[PDB]
Amino acid sequence: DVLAKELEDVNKWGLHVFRIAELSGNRPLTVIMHTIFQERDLLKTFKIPVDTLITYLMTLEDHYHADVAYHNNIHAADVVQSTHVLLSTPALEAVFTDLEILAAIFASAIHDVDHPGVSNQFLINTNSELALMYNDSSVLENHHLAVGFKLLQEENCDIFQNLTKKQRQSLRKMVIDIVLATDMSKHMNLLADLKTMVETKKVTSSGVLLLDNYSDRIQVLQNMVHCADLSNPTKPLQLYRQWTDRIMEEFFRQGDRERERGMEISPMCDKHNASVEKSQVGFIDYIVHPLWETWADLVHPDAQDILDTLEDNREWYQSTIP
Amino acid sequence: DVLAKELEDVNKWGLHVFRIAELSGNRPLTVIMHTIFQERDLLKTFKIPVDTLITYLMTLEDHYHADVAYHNNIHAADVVQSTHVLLSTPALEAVFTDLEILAAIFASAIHDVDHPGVSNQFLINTNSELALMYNDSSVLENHHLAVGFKLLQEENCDIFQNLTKKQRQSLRKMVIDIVLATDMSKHMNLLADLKTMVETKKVTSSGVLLLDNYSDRIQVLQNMVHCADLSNPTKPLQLYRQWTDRIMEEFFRQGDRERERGMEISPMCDKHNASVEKSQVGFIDYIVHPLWETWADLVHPDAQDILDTLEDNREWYQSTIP
Ligand SMILES: O=C1Nc2cc(O)ccc2/C1=C/c1ccc(OC(F)F)c(OC2CCCC2)c1
Ligand SMILES: O=C1Nc2cc(O)ccc2/C1=C/c1ccc(OC(F)F)c(OC2CCCC2)c1
Ligand SMILES: [Mg+2]
Ligand SMILES: [Mg+2]
Ligand SMILES: [Zn+2]
Ligand SMILES: [Zn+2]
Repeated sequence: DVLAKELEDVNKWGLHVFRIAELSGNRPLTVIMHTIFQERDLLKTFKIPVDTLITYLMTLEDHYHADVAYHNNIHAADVVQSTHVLLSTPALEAVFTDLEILAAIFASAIHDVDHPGVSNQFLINTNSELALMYNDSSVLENHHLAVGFKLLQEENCDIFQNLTKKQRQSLRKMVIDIVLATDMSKHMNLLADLKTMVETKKVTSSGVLLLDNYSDRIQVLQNMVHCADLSNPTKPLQLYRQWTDRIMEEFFRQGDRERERGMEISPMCDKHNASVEKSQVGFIDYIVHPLWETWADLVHPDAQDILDTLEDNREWYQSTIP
Repeated sequence: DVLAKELEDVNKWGLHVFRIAELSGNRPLTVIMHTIFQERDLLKTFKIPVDTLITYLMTLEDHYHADVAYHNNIHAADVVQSTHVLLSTPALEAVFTDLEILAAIFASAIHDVDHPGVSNQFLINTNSELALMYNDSSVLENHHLAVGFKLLQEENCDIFQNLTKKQRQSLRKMVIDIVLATDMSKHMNLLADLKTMVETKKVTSSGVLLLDNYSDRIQVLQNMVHCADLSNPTKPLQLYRQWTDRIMEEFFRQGDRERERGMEISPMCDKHNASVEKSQVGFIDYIVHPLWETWADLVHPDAQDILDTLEDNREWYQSTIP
């Protein structure tokens, strides 16, 4: 009922994703992906039959873990909706084709699927089967991709059945390139390249940015989904604080497994010695703001409302520290 | 007796690995690895129980496919032994630690394990489970590593059981770095970096190659195993020709399945339009000789006889075309 009203803000930074999760019966990924596919007219641009989209989105949502506090289907729905908005920055218009747009969105949707709630380093240090499979390199991100594509092969789940063979092949490559770039261990390289693109930036006199080679473009799409993955501190405070509660619950539960198994407690995962508010402001100062300020430069200045909220939320969290 | 006589050649380029395969009851990898570990005193240095070593080597050898013409246990034994000889070159004396020596030989042993006899691109184009798992990136090479490390966990198979935690961490990363560098799609960049090193190379007062950081050391080990992997045309001709027979069988059988399935036949995989001799000449001219000429420069003059044989074999295959 009122699910319909909440969804009408699908194009706005600060969607009530947690409400939409409650109202949809814990299906925010499905309903937000559905809505967005209509808003951008993708069920026809790519001849996706509507029931095939739902069957896949439902199976995909099921492979996010409901007993994981942060890396679940609400985070996936939130990154989807956030990428959907960053794709409409005025300074990007005419930059991405429809296939590149479908790539960033599908990638956002699968980018954390089957997340166990622990870090790559935890999986490596524990000689997990995942790290054995993927040779310690972007272990989670490779797994997210493998599962996300694998589910397409379930019954009536191939939402790409009517893409041409080359379209499928191009989409698969772009999705892989995007999701692999969500690995935080690649944040610094990715930001350095985004800065280089800012210095050597080229633009119409009318604001809009000009990217010509695939290398530059996929680099923007990687940093874009990376943005949406690190967009919690840029949302309104009541949203951000719930995200902070959830990631800290996940960190603490990993630190508890590191304690029970008797290994070193990873940074910020020690519930007996954690400063949640000092961590958030350090997260902003060293990762989220350098990132979003570089991105705001790239799309100068359609990102101001977002860079503003980020600096507001950083001031508030700092004020919670005596 | 006869086998022990042939294994006395284990320090010599052009060891008759096919004889040793026959004389060992199709166990060239087990007996050559065992001989080399004894030769380099590796069982004592790393407290490897001999029964654990034999058990792992036989399990590892089992997981090479006896029905694959080239990428079988004979190729693995050949690359192990060729790497063993390259490690002994005078320009590298006392350069590498026993752990790095262990990493390079171990990497050589597992570097093609469970190879199905088709290329990465074929596994990508046939939507294989392997390409699905590894997101189209170094599909085979990631799989070889996952299998080689996983078999260490079988009953009495952990040959690294008495290494320190730090030794095992360091070895695992070096082995991963080395095997991933055997992906031929990385050959151009790996050779470009090897050229740069030769142009700027440093030698010690003892005349030996100076490598004072991990990036330089792992790059030499990467190219060394890469050279051993592409060493068939540098071997005595009667060995080279049998390798060419085996790789062409594998190519033709892949091209058969490509034709059977409606796909374009990969280059050199079409038996009805193959040019074996011209392909070997182009293989040497564009891949093998540029690589080995650069390696010979790096270790000059230690590799002059190997380079001479390569140029003789090139001339011979060339002379069979008119
Ligand atoms: O901690 C994280 N590790 C990650 C690794 C990845 O490959 C991708 C994202 C994150 C991530 C995200 C994250 C998302 C939200 C956070 O806080 C808040 F915005 F919800 C947050 O805070 C942690 C970092 C310092 C304090 C706890 C971290
Ligand atoms: O063809 C190949 N593709 C590869 C991909 C890899 O990641 C690693 C090795 C090879 C390889 C090796 C190879 C090894 C020996 C050959 O011939 C001979 F030396 F045995 C040979 O010839 C083929 C390439 C040109 C003609 C056939 C190819
Ligand atoms: Mg992730
Ligand atoms: Mg190989
Ligand atoms: Zn995420
Ligand atoms: Zn090989």
